[PDB]
Amino acid sequence: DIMGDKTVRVRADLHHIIKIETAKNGGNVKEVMDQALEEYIRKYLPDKL
Amino acid sequence: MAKKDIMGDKTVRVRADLHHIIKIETAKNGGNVKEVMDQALEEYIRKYLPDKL
Amino acid sequence: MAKKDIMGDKTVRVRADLHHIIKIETAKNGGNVKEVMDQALEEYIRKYLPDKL
Amino acid sequence: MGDKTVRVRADLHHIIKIETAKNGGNVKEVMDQALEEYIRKYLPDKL
DNA sequence: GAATCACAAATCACAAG
DNA sequence: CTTGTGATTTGTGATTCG
DNA sequence: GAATCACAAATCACAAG
DNA sequence: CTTGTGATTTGTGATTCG
Repeated sequence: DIMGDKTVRVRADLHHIIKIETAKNGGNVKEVMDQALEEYIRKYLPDKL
Repeated sequence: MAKKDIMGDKTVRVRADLHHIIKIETAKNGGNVKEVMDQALEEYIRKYLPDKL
Repeated sequence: MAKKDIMGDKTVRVRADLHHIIKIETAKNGGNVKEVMDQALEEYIRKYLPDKL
Repeated sequence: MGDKTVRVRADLHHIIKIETAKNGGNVKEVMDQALEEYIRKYLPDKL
């Protein structure tokens, strides 16, 4: 379903890795950040989703 | 950790609802949003893209 | 009002447990901590020091 | 559990300074009391 | 639509007593 | 110490860019 | 959420038939 | 003049870029 977004900070070096890889092999940074976040929450906060 | 001590930030826009969950968890049990982002993304790279670290 | 309009802010200390309650509440529901502290404080002044506002 | 800091409007902060200086007290004291009475008033459940 | 900015909130850590 | 506050970091609506 | 690609389908144009 | 082919031009879903 549709869902709004919220700006957050991430460490520059980690952002770059994702930037280079997504430009190299398709995708965008946001997609990845979302997935990383979800997976972190599934891991540490499984109750919450 | 000289490199890391002067490491700065990029911004990124995540799903609000995923952000809300973190906003409340860190409020309750400490830390903050950026910390969660950093760990979340470090662990993801470590998981799927270890060569890059 | 002139003084509110023009001046900035000033750091202040508070009980951690009371602060925490507001941090959780604002995380869950809308708003931010400062917002609440400024109301708290204004209401304190309008009650115990009415002649100063 | 200790202290946390917060940045309040400087005009309201001034008022408190003047008062705590003139009569007894300190800024933290007022804060603590300001906030405590606010919670009681508006968020009584949270104790 | 993602990506980035710019100014506010929030916290840090030294200063003052 | 405890309290006070300027410096610095973190948060996010606003803006950019195509 | 517009700019710029890419490609095809009109539009052109000259000449042959 | 009428009409087929190839040649610029035009309008467009698709895609790039933030």
